[PDB]
Amino acid sequence: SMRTVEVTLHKEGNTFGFVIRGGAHDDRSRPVVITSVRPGGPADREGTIKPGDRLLSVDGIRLLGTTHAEAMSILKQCGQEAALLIEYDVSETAV
Repeated sequence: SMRTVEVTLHKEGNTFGFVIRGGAHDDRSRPVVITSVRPGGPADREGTIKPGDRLLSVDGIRLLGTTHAEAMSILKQCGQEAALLIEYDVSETAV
């Protein structure tokens, strides 16, 4: 079911290795969604994020109401180790 997952990534060359679309606008505004993951990059190597995942927050900064440019700047300016909260249909089982 739709659940939020925390992914910690370590930037390289000040990049996470993924592409985002979306963001807020005076006219109501679309969620921030990951559109591509770069092979060999930090996101690829951590392995969780996939195209179509929603990006909810970056270090506890919620990307509700942030413009595309603000979301990009948030991603650019956060520490090398960053906690990203994403949302997708998660399969989870106690074993």
